[PDB]
Amino acid sequence: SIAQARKLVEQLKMEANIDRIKVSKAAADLMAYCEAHAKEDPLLTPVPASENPFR
Amino acid sequence: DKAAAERSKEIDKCLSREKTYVKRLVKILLLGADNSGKSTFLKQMRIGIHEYDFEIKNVPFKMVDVGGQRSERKRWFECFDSVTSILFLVDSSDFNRLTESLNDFETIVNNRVFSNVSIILFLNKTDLLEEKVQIVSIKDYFLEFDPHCLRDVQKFLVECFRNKRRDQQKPLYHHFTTAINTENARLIFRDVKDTILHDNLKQLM
Amino acid sequence: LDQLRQEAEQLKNQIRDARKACADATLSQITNNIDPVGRIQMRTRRTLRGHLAKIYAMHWGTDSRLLVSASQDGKLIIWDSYTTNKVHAIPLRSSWVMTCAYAPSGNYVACGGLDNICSIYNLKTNVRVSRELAGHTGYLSCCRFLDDNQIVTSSGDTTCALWDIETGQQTTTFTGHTGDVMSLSLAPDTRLFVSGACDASAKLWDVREGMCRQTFTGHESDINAICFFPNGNAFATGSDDATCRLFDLRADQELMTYSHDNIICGITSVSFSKSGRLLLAGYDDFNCNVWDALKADRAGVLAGHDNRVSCLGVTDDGMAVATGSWDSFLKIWN
Amino acid sequence: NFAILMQVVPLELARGHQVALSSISYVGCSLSVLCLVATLVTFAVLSSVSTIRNQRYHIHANLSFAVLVAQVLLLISFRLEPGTTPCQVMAVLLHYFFLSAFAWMLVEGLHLYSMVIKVFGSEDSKHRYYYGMGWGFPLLICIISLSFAMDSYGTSNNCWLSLASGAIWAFVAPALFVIVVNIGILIAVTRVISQISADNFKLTAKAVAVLLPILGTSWVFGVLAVAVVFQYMFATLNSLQGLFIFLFHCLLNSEVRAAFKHKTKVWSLT
Repeated sequence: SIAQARKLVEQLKMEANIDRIKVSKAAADLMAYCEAHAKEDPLLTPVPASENPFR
Repeated sequence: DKAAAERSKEIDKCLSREKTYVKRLVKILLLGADNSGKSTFLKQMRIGIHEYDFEIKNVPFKMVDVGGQRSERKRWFECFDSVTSILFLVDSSDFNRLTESLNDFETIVNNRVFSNVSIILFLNKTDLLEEKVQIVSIKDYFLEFDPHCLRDVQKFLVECFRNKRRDQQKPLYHHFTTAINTENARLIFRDVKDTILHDNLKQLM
Repeated sequence: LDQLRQEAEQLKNQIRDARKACADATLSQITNNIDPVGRIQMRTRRTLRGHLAKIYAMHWGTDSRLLVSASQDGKLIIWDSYTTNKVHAIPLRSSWVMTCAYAPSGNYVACGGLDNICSIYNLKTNVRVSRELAGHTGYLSCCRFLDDNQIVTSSGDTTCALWDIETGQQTTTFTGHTGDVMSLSLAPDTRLFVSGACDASAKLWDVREGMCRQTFTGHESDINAICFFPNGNAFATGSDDATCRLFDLRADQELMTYSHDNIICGITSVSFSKSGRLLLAGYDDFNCNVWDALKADRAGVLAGHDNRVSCLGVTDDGMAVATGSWDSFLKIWN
Repeated sequence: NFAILMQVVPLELARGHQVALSSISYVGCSLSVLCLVATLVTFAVLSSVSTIRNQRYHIHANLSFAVLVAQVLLLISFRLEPGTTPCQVMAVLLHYFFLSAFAWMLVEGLHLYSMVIKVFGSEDSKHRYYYGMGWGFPLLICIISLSFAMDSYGTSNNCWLSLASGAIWAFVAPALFVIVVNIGILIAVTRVISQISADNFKLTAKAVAVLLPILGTSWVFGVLAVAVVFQYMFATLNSLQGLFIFLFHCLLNSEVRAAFKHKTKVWSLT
């Protein structure tokens, strides 16, 4: 299984240089997506019965 | 506008039509080994998972057979949690292969998934060991075990498999049968009938 | 070999510190004053029936109206959620199906199970098999239509593979997810997909290639389901440790772990809401707990199933959530 | 008193003791109504689960409702002026509902058979006959009973059919047929459950006891007055039937309790 052993280190090396941005920056990015589409959520804000197909 | 409702009514018939068959269908899981002579056993029923649908005494059955496809993943076992019994075959004469059969029994009967199911233990090759009895002492291998009497030897194998079960929601059965016995299907019918009787009795009382 | 085995360990230690190096603050810290999610008092607005046995798979369609479902009866039922009619009932060559999928175009439905072959049924012509795939070593656990021409699958052989109806052969197989891959999901931008296995970890894969790029881990048990955030930047893995959690690509680490003290049953299916605020998650306690994705609030309960809930889905329109349980029922919640 | 239902020999009873049988019949039949009221609602409210919705619980509910109305319909039949037209108006309904009450006992009896001695196929739906003989057969007899001797209704001491032209047989004879079969089913059932009661013995006593309210084997003592000692046994065995259905199939059954504990979870978590 030398090849397999070669594979794991190789894979580890591939991810050994993973580019990354600030965790808070990525975490803050999730805030913007949630806030932007909050008004258009048919499931978070109760749906107006005039157009809800399940009302 | 109307074919949509029409399709539902036609479809709901077949689903309802199949309900009586499925609700009355009996599913039996078959587990064993190559030495167990499944092919020899299955032909008697006729007169990688394979489906064998048969019927004796105006009742259907289902010999679902996991052909050595036994898996360890838990989600594999709920694919067979609908069965009502497990038919278990071991080669009685294969004395040297009893150690692995003992270990095999633990995994299935003691898994919390296959709980609430009965176990129909079978010991095929009931005439092959006849000669071995009084000739080759099972006590030579199973030191925990007179060694030359069939009845003591015949009943020792059951005590090993029966005691190998952990803590008894459903009863365990045993039947020593040949690979060509005509009473094989009858024995299952008596065992499965008793299995559902206990389930109904719970409900009833 | 001995030197290589020891050398492989020290690479991960730096990579382990890479998450620490890039870490800034806990998502909880990041989100402390965020508006409360509020009590979502969702109720049942539909209750489909007609399944002979317990449900294991259900998947919506891109048309927001039709949904497919598979059960141990050996049948696939296609439902109209709006009107609660049955369109098609699909008999199967086998009778042990463990996953189902719906084509965004709507002309095909994938189904697979303990049989090594997952069938690609043709829906536009009742219904026949367009192609039965070559097969894997084990059982198919989750099937998804990457497009109308490409199919991605997860089997019991730690193997995932992109497929092709045109050639009838797996174009680019994927290997490396030790254990048994049971879950699979696709990104809204159709160029990435991940999977979860019994190795208590999830791996990120790129479709155009055949080698994984990221490996999220930490689960205390096998991952049963997974789904992506509305954007291609987050995950939600539900394992048997009774703890779903959120993941991030650039962070390459977990953000918050969703668990509750009385919750010990485990998770079977998981899906987000369209706005990404809610993490709809089924549970083996015959319940469906909704959570604030942005936060960790365990707010929003959805009960009404007699037996275990195993499959869950949220319409692309985002209007309603669907749950299928072992009770042989499937009721839409909005 | 409730004991008039099975009377076939016009025996006199001590007016001092007449209240004693009537008092037990009053309280016995009154509780059997109210105690059955909880049974009907608790089956409907708990119908949200599979352990309740079944081919059998239709038998228990229908039997419960049939006895529910028949019992409460009997209280107003006592005080109502004997011999009048309203007495003849509503005493047909007692004959039909009790015959329907007994028909559901046989349906319950015929279902005990298919689950215990004919175990295979005990789950196949057979509502087309259970509803049929449950109500249609009592209707068939009553039309013949009314056409043969409509005058038989009332025209006697009390609104219950008089035991003169055999009118009493219209209900007593079918009641005996239901009793005989349920006794026959009970014996075979007891034989097959006692065999599984070997050394591992109060289980076999509980098995028969829970089957008494649903097989109607307690109505044997009614016809035995031919003497007065059995009349007392008939005024407390079946008079309080509704109490027995509650305490053995509605408040003590494991399935109804498990359904209840499930519904307390969903209601609380909502």
